[PDB]
Amino acid sequence: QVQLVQSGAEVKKPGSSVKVSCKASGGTFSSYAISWVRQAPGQGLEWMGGIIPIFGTANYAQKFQGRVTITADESTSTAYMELSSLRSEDTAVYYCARHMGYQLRETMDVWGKGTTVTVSSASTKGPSVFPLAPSSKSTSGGTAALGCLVKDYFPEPVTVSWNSGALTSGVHTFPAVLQSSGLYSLSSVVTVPSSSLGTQTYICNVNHKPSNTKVDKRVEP
Amino acid sequence: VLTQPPSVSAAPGQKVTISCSGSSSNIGNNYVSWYQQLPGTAPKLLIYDNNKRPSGIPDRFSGSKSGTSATLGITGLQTGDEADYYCGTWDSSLSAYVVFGGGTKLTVLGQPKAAPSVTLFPPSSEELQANKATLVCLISDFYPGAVTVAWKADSSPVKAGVETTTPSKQSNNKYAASSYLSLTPEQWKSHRSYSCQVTHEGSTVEKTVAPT
Repeated sequence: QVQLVQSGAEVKKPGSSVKVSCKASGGTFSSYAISWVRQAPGQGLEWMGGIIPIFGTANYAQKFQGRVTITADESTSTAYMELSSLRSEDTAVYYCARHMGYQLRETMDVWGKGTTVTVSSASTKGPSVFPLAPSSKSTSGGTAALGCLVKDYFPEPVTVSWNSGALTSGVHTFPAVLQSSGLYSLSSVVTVPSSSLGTQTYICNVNHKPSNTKVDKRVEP
Repeated sequence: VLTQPPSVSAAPGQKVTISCSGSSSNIGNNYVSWYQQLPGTAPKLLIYDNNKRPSGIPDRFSGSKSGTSATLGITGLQTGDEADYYCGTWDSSLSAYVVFGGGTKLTVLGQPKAAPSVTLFPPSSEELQANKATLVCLISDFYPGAVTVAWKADSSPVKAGVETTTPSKQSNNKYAASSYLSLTPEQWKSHRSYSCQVTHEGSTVEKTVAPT
């Protein structure tokens, strides 16, 4: 019945602070304890702290004390987590969770969908788009692979389509890599009939909303 | 500060158990919960109060506790049960906290084996004109979802400038990954060729490119 709605993704520089929210929609927080749990990429769950508004109490893990603050606004049924003095190591998804009662020792039966927080010294930057042209070395069995290299952008995410959405089958957009420079790159491929290469137009549409950049790039032999 | 096995592999229809070991101040003294985290999703409560199921959790999932340990049981394993499983409890120490296990990655090997399809792109002349060079190794349609990638300049291994993604599940339930080799235009032109070597279940597939 109740749903925990969290605020959107955040991107921050080292030394700044982030404040994430979690609204009890179609429900309340009044009778309950609320925890914040984070998960660094590829890592496990880590409890940061929790709040029990009905008892005017908040509890924190020693690892985060002095750095994390958890609060609640009962007029809006909204819990908040503020983490200060951010490091790149604070890059994680942050989950809000409601306990089955007003005790943090009770089980956590309701979870939010998570808020992504990225901490990086990098500045916002749109991508360069390079064509990955079809060739003999990318053609076999009568079909040819061609693509777009979406290079050196920050931050995530980037979306890619082909021919403005008209071309979907055979399209494969790969997850991004993170370079030592702090910038991401990804690639998107589409496999097409080799015989079509001289007559059909292939254009990748790259959208990087964090930098308000859109690129359309024709890919040709 | 709870201990779980980091990974378990099993087949559809098997029974699996995942153990969680703690101490007298957490598991020994408190109720254990188990959380399922399907890839790309938030944790979901599976078991609470040692052995109770929330509404909507199939009875294939069970839990038990004795002493300072707890166990999750899954019978009639399905491909849809592939997930990270976390035990969690309360630690009653004076500086109190919720404590989790490190998680058990449960892999359900439940699809046919599939060798990777590899495509290696050389740098575009557009990128060379920008005074950069990137080799792009795209790896798709493999199962199970693990590969290792190695790069060769001519015949020697190259490890600097390599970036490889984790595997990611495709729509067709096979896996995909990418590897990138960053070079200068001089390095690219000065070698006879470059190679991307993808190893999957001990079998190697290789692609090679060369300056124009």
